[PDB]
Amino acid sequence: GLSAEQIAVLQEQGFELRDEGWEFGMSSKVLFGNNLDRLNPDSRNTLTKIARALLAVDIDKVRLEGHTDNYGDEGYNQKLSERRAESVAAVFREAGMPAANIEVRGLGMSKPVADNKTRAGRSENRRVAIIVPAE
Amino acid sequence: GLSAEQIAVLQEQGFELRDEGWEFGMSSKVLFGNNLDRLNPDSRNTLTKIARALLAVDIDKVRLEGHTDNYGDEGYNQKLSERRAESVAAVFREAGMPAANIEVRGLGMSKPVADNKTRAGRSENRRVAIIVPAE
Repeated sequence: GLSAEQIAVLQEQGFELRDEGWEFGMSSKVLFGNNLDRLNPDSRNTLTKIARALLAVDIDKVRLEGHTDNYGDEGYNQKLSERRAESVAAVFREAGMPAANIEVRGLGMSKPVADNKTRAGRSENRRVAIIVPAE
Repeated sequence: GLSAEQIAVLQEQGFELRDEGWEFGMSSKVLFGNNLDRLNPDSRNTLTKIARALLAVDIDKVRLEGHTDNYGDEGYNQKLSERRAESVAAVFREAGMPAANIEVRGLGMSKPVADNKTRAGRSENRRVAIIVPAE
């Protein structure tokens, strides 16, 4: 049961509603640049800001999901996606979100959002979803 | 898109976000009893309240979609399902939603949410759905 005031904050922070709840997806290019799992300093501050905004209205559970394109080793992409999700998780922990309320998954190339047949598609598949689970 | 106060009312009213938008399904047995497209008075009562709740927060455009199971003449089931969706549009007009803002479709047997092999599945397929369009 999310209040209208909580929904307002999620909307202002850029979340959109999906099957699993309120989701804010950011591409890996925005989040990490040419880094591996170290966030761009700017992206990290941005994420700390989102985290504090949710917590201010007692939104204090998040699920963090990492994705890669299909290009490359499945196993490597899998670990990378997970480490990338964990980088975002750590920002939410330091921002004051309980470790038990934070869930981190690496989904590798399993859950595309765009077509791996094009270089532009693949780029969109490399991403981390911030989800606030709600039914 | 919809506001936080609107989303909250939809959720309260039992609507769920689906791929075509916010959807609230009602079984044809509850709506029509043994009638054809005549609503039974209790269901009329129930529908007026939903309309008013939506109307109270400027949700004044809906799509109403009637469905049947796969039993019987397909041509007849289309017509029955459209007529049933129309009975619901009339309640919504009378509650004050502009006629031009109501979209009626009879989908007959073509959009099942369950399996028609069993009586249980067939009864769930027999429904009218209220849709508030969305992103």
